[PDB]
Amino acid sequence: PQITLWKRPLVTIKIGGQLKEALLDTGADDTVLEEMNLPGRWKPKMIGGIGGFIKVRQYDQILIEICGHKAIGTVLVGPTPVNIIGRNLLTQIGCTLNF
Amino acid sequence: PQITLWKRPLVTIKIGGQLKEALLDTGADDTVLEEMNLPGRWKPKMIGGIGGFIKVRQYDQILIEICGHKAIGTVLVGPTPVNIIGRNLLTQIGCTLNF
Ligand SMILES: CCC(CC)CN(C[C@@H](O)[C@H](Cc1ccccc1)NC(=O)O[C@H]1CO[C@H]2OCC[C@H]21)S(=O)(=O)c1ccc([C@H](C)O)cc1
Repeated sequence: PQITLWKRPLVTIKIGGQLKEALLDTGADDTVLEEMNLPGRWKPKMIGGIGGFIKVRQYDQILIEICGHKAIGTVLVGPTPVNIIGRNLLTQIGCTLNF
Repeated sequence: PQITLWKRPLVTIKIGGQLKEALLDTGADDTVLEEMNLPGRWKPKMIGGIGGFIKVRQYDQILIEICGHKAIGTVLVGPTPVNIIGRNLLTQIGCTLNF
């Protein structure tokens, strides 16, 4: 679809078999989700945001569906204030900005 | 133009008579700029993201030009690591997400 920006660009995602709400975030390199259980192995990693750096769990090659578009990529799990879909997955679903 | 998301969506802006590079950030409600000594009234604010909060100064009715498109609105100024164009100004320049 075409998504205007007068409201937050929230979408329903499917991951680990559960539905969630997440923000399409072109200012995020990476996809970061609030604390949750995910199957598979993970490695500890750090990521930085506007306020500093946090510890996250890095899950690689995770299946995630975003508005019915499929992506398979890295999902970071940790104390983000909001579930965000970053460019690593936005590129997989063909997302561009246009003006 | 059409901006793909393989790399950060960085564009040149003009604000307070200065040129800067900034992120077109659909994940930001409002616009946050690197510390700069703008004239006029302001009010202090705290804004939060990954890693916590930073203190900013909120200026209202600021003119920013984004890739030749003029916009005027609220800008927050403080120690952000990157200039961030948020939805308050992205709407004004006709910017949409498309996939
Ligand atoms: C989860 C945060 C979202 C949702 C609440 C909001 N943020 C925008 C988001 O796009 C940031 C933009 C950013 C910040 C620092 C360095 C680079 C890019 N990206 C980001 O944290 O991405 C992480 C993930 O991937 C990694 O790449 C980049 C850094 C890593 S914000 O900046 O905190 C913010 C908060 C309040 C306002 C006003 C008050 O509305 C305006 C902007």
